[PDB]
Amino acid sequence: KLTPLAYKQFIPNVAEKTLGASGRYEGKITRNSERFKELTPNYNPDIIFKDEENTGADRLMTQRCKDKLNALAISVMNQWPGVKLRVTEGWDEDGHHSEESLHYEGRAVDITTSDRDRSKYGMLARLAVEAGFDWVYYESKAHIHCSVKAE
Amino acid sequence: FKFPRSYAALLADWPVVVLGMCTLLIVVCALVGVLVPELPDFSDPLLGFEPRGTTIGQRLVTWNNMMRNTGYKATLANYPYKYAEEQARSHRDDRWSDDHHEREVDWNFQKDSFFCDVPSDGYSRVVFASAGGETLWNLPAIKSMCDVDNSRIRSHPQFSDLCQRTTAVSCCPSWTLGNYIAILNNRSSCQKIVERDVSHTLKLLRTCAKHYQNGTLGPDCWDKAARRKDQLKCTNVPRKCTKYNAVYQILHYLVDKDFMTPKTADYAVPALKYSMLFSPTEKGESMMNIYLDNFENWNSSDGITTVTGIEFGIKHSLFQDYLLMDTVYPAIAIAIVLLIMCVYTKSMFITLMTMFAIISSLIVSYFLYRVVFNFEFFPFMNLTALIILVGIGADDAFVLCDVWNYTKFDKPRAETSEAVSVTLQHAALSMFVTSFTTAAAFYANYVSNITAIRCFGVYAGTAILVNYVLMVTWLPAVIVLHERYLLNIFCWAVLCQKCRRVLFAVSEASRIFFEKVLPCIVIKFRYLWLIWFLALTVGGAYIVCVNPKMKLPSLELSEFQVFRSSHPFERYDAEFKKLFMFERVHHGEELHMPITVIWGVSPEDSGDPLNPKSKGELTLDSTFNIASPASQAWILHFCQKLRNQTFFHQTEQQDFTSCFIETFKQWMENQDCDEPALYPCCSHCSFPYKQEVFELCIKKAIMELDRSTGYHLNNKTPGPRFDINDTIRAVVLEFQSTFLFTLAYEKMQQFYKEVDSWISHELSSAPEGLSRGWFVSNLEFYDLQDSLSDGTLIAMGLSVAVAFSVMLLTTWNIIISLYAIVSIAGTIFVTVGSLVLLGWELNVLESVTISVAVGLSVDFAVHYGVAYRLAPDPDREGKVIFSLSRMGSAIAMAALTTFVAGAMMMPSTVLAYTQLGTFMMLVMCVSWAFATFFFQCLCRCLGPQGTCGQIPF
Ligand SMILES: CCCCCCCCCCC(CCCCCCCCCC)(CO[C@@H]1O[C@H](CO)[C@@H](O[C@H]2O[C@H](CO)[C@@H](O)[C@H](O)[C@H]2O)[C@H](O)[C@H]1O)CO[C@@H]1O[C@H](CO)[C@@H](O[C@H]2O[C@H](CO)[C@@H](O)[C@H](O)[C@H]2O)[C@H](O)[C@H]1O
Ligand SMILES: CCCCCCCCCCC(CCCCCCCCCC)(CO[C@@H]1O[C@H](CO)[C@@H](O[C@H]2O[C@H](CO)[C@@H](O)[C@H](O)[C@H]2O)[C@H](O)[C@H]1O)CO[C@@H]1O[C@H](CO)[C@@H](O[C@H]2O[C@H](CO)[C@@H](O)[C@H](O)[C@H]2O)[C@H](O)[C@H]1O
Ligand SMILES: CC(C)CCC[C@@H](C)[C@H]1CC[C@H]2[C@@H]3CC=C4C[C@@H](OC(=O)CCC(=O)O)CC[C@]4(C)[C@H]3CC[C@]12C
Ligand SMILES: CC(C)CCC[C@@H](C)[C@H]1CC[C@H]2[C@@H]3CC=C4C[C@@H](OC(=O)CCC(=O)O)CC[C@]4(C)[C@H]3CC[C@]12C
Ligand SMILES: CC(C)CCC[C@@H](C)[C@H]1CC[C@H]2[C@@H]3CC=C4C[C@@H](OC(=O)CCC(=O)O)CC[C@]4(C)[C@H]3CC[C@]12C
Ligand SMILES: CC(C)CCC[C@@H](C)[C@H]1CC[C@H]2[C@@H]3CC=C4C[C@@H](OC(=O)CCC(=O)O)CC[C@]4(C)[C@H]3CC[C@]12C
Ligand SMILES: CC(C)CCC[C@@H](C)[C@H]1CC[C@H]2[C@@H]3CC=C4C[C@@H](OC(=O)CCC(=O)O)CC[C@]4(C)[C@H]3CC[C@]12C
Ligand SMILES: CC(C)CCC[C@@H](C)[C@H]1CC[C@H]2[C@@H]3CC=C4C[C@@H](OC(=O)CCC(=O)O)CC[C@]4(C)[C@H]3CC[C@]12C
Ligand SMILES: CC(C)CCC[C@@H](C)[C@H]1CC[C@H]2[C@@H]3CC=C4C[C@@H](OC(=O)CCC(=O)O)CC[C@]4(C)[C@H]3CC[C@]12C
Ligand SMILES: CC(C)CCC[C@@H](C)[C@H]1CC[C@H]2[C@@H]3CC=C4C[C@@H](OC(=O)CCC(=O)O)CC[C@]4(C)[C@H]3CC[C@]12C
Ligand SMILES: CC(C)CCC[C@@H](C)[C@H]1CC[C@H]2[C@@H]3CC=C4C[C@@H](OC(=O)CCC(=O)O)CC[C@]4(C)[C@H]3CC[C@]12C
Ligand SMILES: CC(C)CCC[C@@H](C)[C@H]1CC[C@H]2[C@@H]3CC=C4C[C@@H](OC(=O)CCC(=O)O)CC[C@]4(C)[C@H]3CC[C@]12C
Ligand SMILES: CC(C)CCC[C@@H](C)[C@H]1CC[C@H]2[C@@H]3CC=C4C[C@@H](OC(=O)CCC(=O)O)CC[C@]4(C)[C@H]3CC[C@]12C
Ligand SMILES: CC(C)CCC[C@@H](C)[C@H]1CC[C@H]2[C@@H]3CC=C4C[C@@H](OC(=O)CCC(=O)O)CC[C@]4(C)[C@H]3CC[C@]12C
Ligand SMILES: CCCCCC(=O)OC[C@@H](COP(=O)(O)OCCN)OC(=O)CCCCC
Ligand SMILES: *[C@@H]1O[C@H](CO)[C@@H](O)[C@H](O)[C@H]1NC(C)=O
Ligand SMILES: *[C@@H]1O[C@H](CO)[C@@H](O)[C@H](O)[C@H]1NC(C)=O
Ligand SMILES: *[C@@H]1O[C@H](CO)[C@@H](O)[C@H](O)[C@H]1NC(C)=O
Ligand SMILES: [Ca+2]
Ligand SMILES: [Ca+2]
Ligand code: NA
Ligand code: NA
Repeated sequence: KLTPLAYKQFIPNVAEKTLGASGRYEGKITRNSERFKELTPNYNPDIIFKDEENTGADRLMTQRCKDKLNALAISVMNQWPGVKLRVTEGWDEDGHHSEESLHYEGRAVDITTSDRDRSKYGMLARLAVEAGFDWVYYESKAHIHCSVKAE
Repeated sequence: FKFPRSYAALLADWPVVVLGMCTLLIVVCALVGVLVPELPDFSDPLLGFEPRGTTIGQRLVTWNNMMRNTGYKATLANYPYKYAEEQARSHRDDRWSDDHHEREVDWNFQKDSFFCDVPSDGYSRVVFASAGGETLWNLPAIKSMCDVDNSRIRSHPQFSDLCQRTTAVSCCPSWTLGNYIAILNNRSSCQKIVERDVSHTLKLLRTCAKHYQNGTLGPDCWDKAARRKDQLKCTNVPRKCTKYNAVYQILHYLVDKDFMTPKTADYAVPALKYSMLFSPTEKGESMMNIYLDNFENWNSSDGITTVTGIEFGIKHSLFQDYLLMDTVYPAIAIAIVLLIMCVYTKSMFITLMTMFAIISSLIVSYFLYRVVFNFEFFPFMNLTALIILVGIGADDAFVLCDVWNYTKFDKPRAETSEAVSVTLQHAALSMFVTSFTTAAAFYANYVSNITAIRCFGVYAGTAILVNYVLMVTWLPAVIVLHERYLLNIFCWAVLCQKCRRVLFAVSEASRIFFEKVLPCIVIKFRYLWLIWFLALTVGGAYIVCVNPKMKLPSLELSEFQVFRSSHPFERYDAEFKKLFMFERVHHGEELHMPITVIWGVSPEDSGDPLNPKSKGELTLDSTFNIASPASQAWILHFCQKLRNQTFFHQTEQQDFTSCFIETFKQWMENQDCDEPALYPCCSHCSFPYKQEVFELCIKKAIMELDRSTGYHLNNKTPGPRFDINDTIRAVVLEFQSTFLFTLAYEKMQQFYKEVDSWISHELSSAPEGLSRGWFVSNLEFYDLQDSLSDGTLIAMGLSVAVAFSVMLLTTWNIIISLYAIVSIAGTIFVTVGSLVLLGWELNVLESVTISVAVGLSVDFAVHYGVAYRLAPDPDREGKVIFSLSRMGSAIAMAALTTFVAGAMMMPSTVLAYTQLGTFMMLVMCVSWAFATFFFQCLCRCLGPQGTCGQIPF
């Protein structure tokens, strides 16, 4: 009964930094910053990480992002038996996204299915908004982008 | 070489050298003072309102240093993150390394029959009252609240960027009674509701409020009811009451607590006295433009309703602006003190040069304070020293000018060196004592534990002493230059017809008062004065020592007032925050005191106690050990003994955080081993585990919690604390007490003494790895209250000791000194008893003014007391007439200038300015009357004669 998203749709149909979406960007977090203490590494066995960095940076996220991503992991495995949630970006130290991004403060995640079956991605973005992410965007054919409010 | 023979000859022969050297030193202090230090910051007014170096304060500083340093790759962590990283890498190597095979429209409630969220304390809000005193529950008042929000907030150019949204086309609706009426009867908006909708909504409120009062209604069941098409059954309450959570939200947020009393208003429509509106904009510095543009200069009413309270989160953000704007009132006080002094001195030169010295004393003290004494912090209440110095700085110039005029009259043939020498012999000590008594009363506040009180004492004490040095260097040189040159260098047509005649009339009218009228009234009615000022002394002593008393602060620190009580921001925190259910809950009506016990960290402050930004660094205890079998045994026994005490709240719901060693023992006893992967952690291990088995299995158990359960450990959670190498460096235990949170001093003292004494006694039994543990709780406000009481008693006792000891050295007579302290005691009881009747409490600035009352009160009694013993008359009546005539005018002028400077602070917005102005008026009235009538009546009746009571050298 749930409806998949369209190719460029975002569900709070307003810009990500709006108060009714993921709210204001606070500032870039780096390993020497005191706000780095507030990132948490996710170790949930229901999730696959593709950290191309090999630094583990994709596991690093804020507590609200960790809460929502674990609810999504349960939701994906419940929707399709034998399919896991996959992450290709968590917090990003590469700078590979934008001049301003919620990946730079650990409040955003770029995601796929375990199986990389692009036909499920519109339904994965639907499962994201049911799992309770504060903004969700079908950003590209390669991934869904999800983000959260600051704690 | 022709250097002058003496200091009196230096001032007489080379006064321009003295003014040159003073001016050079003053501009050097001014330049270095603005160039070298970082300037004062007033963006937080409550900065430094903290005890430092107290037992509770050092444990609260330590607990905050632990919370700042707990997290991923920090000094301390809740999780063994190196073990978690290695465990994840072990799974990657086992599987992932093969298994990852490769690489605007207004809101319409008929279309959108919902609010974007529930109301909360995070949103900007205003409180409305009726303009005509009516109930707010009427259609014109409901529409007035919507009209004010639309006109004052939503209209603002920045609101479109600040507002919450679901969609780019429109902002979310405001939470307001008219919008709840517009969902309950399905109108487009508040602007289209009708009297039947208001009446139907009131009938629903009257019907359903009994379930809100009985706790059966709640915020929950509409969520499931919105999902279901047919009916709701998540509650035993009537379905009409839950229709959008509307009745719960109206009662819990939008109406005052007395709108739907359990004694129900069945007889007539209830008196809704206050209502709240919430705007869909978050509180904070983003609200500054909306306030300053649309609310600041507004008169807060449309004639149907009035905005009585505002909570935009900007109270402290406006404080620095108003603090600096109100410096115009001290500037007007400077102008009036110049006017008084110019008429008194008959010289604009002596007057302007005196005021230059007063302002220079504050500049030179700022240089000494930041550059020589190296204070890194300047409290906002240091700006109040300007008002003090303007009022009291003048009070030596009047004395030195009188003594100069007496010296010129007594010895007309004298050399300028003789006139200076004789003037300084007669003036310089009396001027010092009145100054030093008041500096010492400010410096006595340096014994306070509270950083801002210590800082204000040093700054204000230093300005008073720097001003005295200028009154005996700069001012004598100015007086000599006036005599030498400007007694030649004197609308013009009327100056003799008006100005000079009026000055002569004022002179001789005043002089006849202080020579003839005032001595007559003091002496003729002396029995009336003795009875009256004794009866006032007993009345003031009863008001401060018996019933009522001065109370300790009653609001919690974050609610501290910083503006006049009429300001909407203050009316919010002190009047409306207690009247709405969502705010009452937030102050903690049901809250138990936590008993937190820490091991492995040292309870100490290694920061600078005079800098509020320097809280030092976290000190781990190297002698700590939890993993020893003796430590494991004793810490289990400690939890079980603490739970047998009358101070412990034994709830039925177990909390598996509270004593982590018990939860870990229970987890170990679950390990039903049938594989080697569990081997050390098996349930057959007896409880005092071998140290390596403890240190391993506690990591396995903590990560099993994190993987198994949707529950998270944060910097406040009880448990072990791991370092960067996953070794346990601290342990936190926490229990709930039977004691509740309260702002009452003796109840919070009872909790602290009962719990800290039991924990300290029990810790003396501990094995060596656990003997240095310490207890902490929500005690910051109790440590502030404790420090305010202690610091006031010590600073005031030190001030009274200085006041009596200088009295004896000023007048070498025990009887005069004793009548002076009896007059000063009466002055203080009447001054402080009046502040109690005005409703003052012993908060930060009020505490300081109590010791400063002592140092000020000395002034007029020492002046009349040295004039009594200077008197040539053999009889005590002649000695009193001499005292009153010779000092009456200068004392009256010193008092008047200080009263005038206080009166000018009354129009101020800032609370510290108005309170200090109230104090300056009141202490001058009481001090002047107790010196001029009561002390002089004691001298007239039984003042010493000949050598009686004289103290030998
Ligand atoms: C070392 C001393 C450190 C002292 C501590 C720190 C001082 C911080 C000062 C801050 C401060 C007050 C100045 C007070 C002067 C008295 C100081 C006494 C000190 C004695 C030791 C600087 O005020 C500034 O003063 C400048 C002149 O001095 C003035 O310059 C201008 O004129 C130049 C000449 O013609 C010219 O050349 C230049 O081009 C001009 O721009 C600035 O425009 C002005 O903003 C800020 O407040 C300003 O003034 C008012 C305040 O209540 C306040 O009034 C508002 O409300 C009233 C009531 O509701 C209402 O009636 C008023 O209508 C309304 O406007 C203003 O809104 C506010 O902005
Ligand atoms: C730094 C520690 C922090 C701990 C934080 C715990 C967070 C909560 C999860 C604790 C937990 C799972 C974790 C298990 C791993 C723990 C490893 C810890 C290792 C380090 C210490 C413990 O589950 C464990 O289960 C064991 C097996 O059943 C049991 O052992 C026994 O077995 C053997 C004889 O049969 C023998 O061997 C052993 O002796 C026995 O006792 C333990 O006693 C028990 O603690 C599940 O407990 C449940 O938690 C619920 C709320 O999540 C809580 O819900 C209620 O309260 C809520 C408000 O609180 C409220 O909202 C809910 O409405 C309300 O319903 C339940 O009431 C509670 O039951
Ligand atoms: C204003 C601040 C920043 C700098 C102050 C430094 C100088 C400008 C001062 C220090 C000592 C002063 C001098 C002290 C003594 C004298 C002798 C005095 O000689 C007289 O016989 C009086 C002559 C007269 O004016 O009638 C003339 C002024 C003069 C040079 C003074 C002028 C001003 C001086 C150089
Ligand atoms: C609303 C506010 C801004 C009005 C402020 C007005 C004051 C500046 C006026 C009102 C009455 C005046 C006073 C009237 C009489 C005298 C006595 C006068 O005494 C002498 O000249 C010395 C007499 C002696 O030799 O003993 C000194 C100034 C003083 C206090 C005047 C100073 C200026 C005062 C306080
Ligand atoms: C209130 C304080 C901060 C003002 C200080 C201002 C300064 C720049 C000094 C430098 C030279 C001083 C002036 C030197 C000479 C005179 C002439 C003097 O003329 C008279 O008619 C004196 C009458 C008398 O007092 O007996 C009046 C004061 C005045 C302007 C002085 C006032 C204070 C001045 C302007
Ligand atoms: C003249 C006597 C009474 C005081 C002698 C010491 C002064 C040189 C100090 C004390 C307070 C200081 C002021 C405190 C605050 C400000 C506000 C500041 O403007 C602000 O808006 C920024 C304040 C901030 O940093 O947040 C400009 C400098 C000023 C007037 C400071 C300039 C230097 C002052 C006057
Ligand atoms: C911050 C520091 C630099 C302040 C220094 C202050 C002193 C330079 C002043 C303060 C009061 C002055 C005294 C005030 C009164 C008198 C009495 C006066 O007459 C007598 O002593 C008469 C008998 C005699 O000459 O021996 C001589 C100057 C003297 C000692 C003054 C000398 C200089 C003193 C000590
Ligand atoms: C009212 C108290 C609590 C305030 C403290 C100050 C009082 C001690 C002052 C204020 C007004 C004064 C009164 C104002 C006027 C007069 C007229 C005066 O009339 C005379 O016949 C004597 C005048 C003279 O000697 O020429 C007698 C004193 C009296 C009652 C004064 C007594 C002293 C009073 C009560
Ligand atoms: C507020 C506390 C610190 C006061 C504690 C001491 C007082 C109770 C003592 C100190 C001085 C005493 C006074 C000293 C002088 C006099 C004048 C005396 O006058 C007469 O005897 C008038 C007739 C005459 O001239 O003989 C009457 C008692 C009285 C008020 C005394 C009453 C008791 C006093 C107030
Ligand atoms: C000695 C003469 C010259 C002057 C009078 C000095 C003291 C008797 C008075 C003046 C102000 C008083 C203080 C004003 C306020 C308080 C707060 C008060 O706080 C409490 O805890 C009261 C009880 C409670 O709140 O539960 C304790 C006493 C104390 C320090 C008072 C103690 C007695 C003081 C120092
Ligand atoms: C002559 C000297 C010793 C006294 C100075 C003149 C008097 C006229 C002053 C001194 C103290 C003042 C009083 C100090 C405190 C108050 C309490 C104030 O508030 C209350 O009565 C209501 C609040 C409360 O009682 O809790 C009303 C003014 C009043 C009586 C003041 C009226 C004017 C008084 C009597
Ligand atoms: C509580 C503190 C702030 C009191 C401060 C001192 C005042 C009580 C002094 C300051 C100036 C004094 C005034 C200065 C001049 C006069 C004129 C004087 O006139 C006469 O006696 C006329 C004589 C004649 O010429 O015939 C009457 C008292 C009065 C108002 C004085 C009354 C007492 C005043 C107001
Ligand atoms: C202020 C309190 C808390 C401590 C002090 C208590 C006593 C030591 C005081 C209270 C009243 C005082 C007395 C008040 C009045 C007088 C009259 C006075 O009589 C004389 O004969 C003066 C000289 C003369 O005229 O010949 C001598 C001092 C004496 C006994 C005083 C001495 C000190 C006394 C007993
Ligand atoms: C009780 C102790 C702890 C007090 C110590 C401090 C002061 C209060 C002492 C130190 C010296 C004492 C004085 C030493 C000598 C005398 C002279 C003595 O005789 C006279 O005044 C009469 C002389 C005459 O015959 O005219 C009366 C007590 C008095 C003033 C003493 C009063 C109390 C004083 C000031
Ligand atoms: C009757 C004097 C009583 C003074 C009591 C008092 O508060 O003293 C505080 C000190 C400052 O002490 P600090 O520890 O901050 O000094 C650090 C100096 N490097 O500052 C002073 O002692 C200033 C004295 C000189 C003033 C001109
Ligand atoms: C009010 O709500 C009802 C459904 O309860 C709907 O039929 C009606 O059209 C709404 N009113 C208006 C004016 O649209
Ligand atoms: C505020 O100003 C308005 C418009 O002049 C007026 O209707 C209202 O009565 C005023 N209220 C107050 C309290 O000044
Ligand atoms: C403990 O951690 C620190 C880094 O915080 C590291 O320098 C040290 O080498 C570690 N201890 C051991 C025994 O390696
Ligand atoms: Ca990555
Ligand atoms: Ca990356
Ligand atoms: Na004064
Ligand atoms: Na004094």
